[PDB]
Amino acid sequence: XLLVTTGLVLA
Amino acid sequence: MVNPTVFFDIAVDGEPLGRVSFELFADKVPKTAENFRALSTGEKGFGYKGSCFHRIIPGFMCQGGDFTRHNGTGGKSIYGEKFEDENFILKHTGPGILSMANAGPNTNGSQFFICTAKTEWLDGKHVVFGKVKEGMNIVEAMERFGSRNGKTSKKITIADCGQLE
Repeated sequence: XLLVTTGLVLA
Repeated sequence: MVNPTVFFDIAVDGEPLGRVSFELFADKVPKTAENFRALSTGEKGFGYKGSCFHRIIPGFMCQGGDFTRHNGTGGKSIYGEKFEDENFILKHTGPGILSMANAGPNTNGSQFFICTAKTEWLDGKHVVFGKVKEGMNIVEAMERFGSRNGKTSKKITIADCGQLE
């Protein structure tokens, strides 16, 4: 999807 | 008081592109704003200068700030490894919003993202703390090197950065 994470980027 | 203004001189594969200046909302999120300001001047002995924007997705955002791992898995705040979500007063209302990347509640480090579109689904989950003041055209130029999955076609780096105000 459209997330802004640091380490485990998700869909 | 006056909100601090910081700049990033962006380079594409070593070619200077231009300067982006940001206004940091110290009056609303002082701790978060201070962290970004200190990281831009490098006064703590580490910071953004020389780092890259490792993930750019056109119509969404440009993410950078991992000065340790350079791949999205690192970075640290000036307060230690990570700090709490200060508040969620400001929202992701449109292009130019500066917001903190994280890995869940209370995990702010050094990574941030610049929105190129309203991203309301991030409201309440990411701390908004500043906005593009000048050079939004440079952010648009940067977007062209991004892709759907985030991989950039050219190396986009922060060639220089510092405080203006």
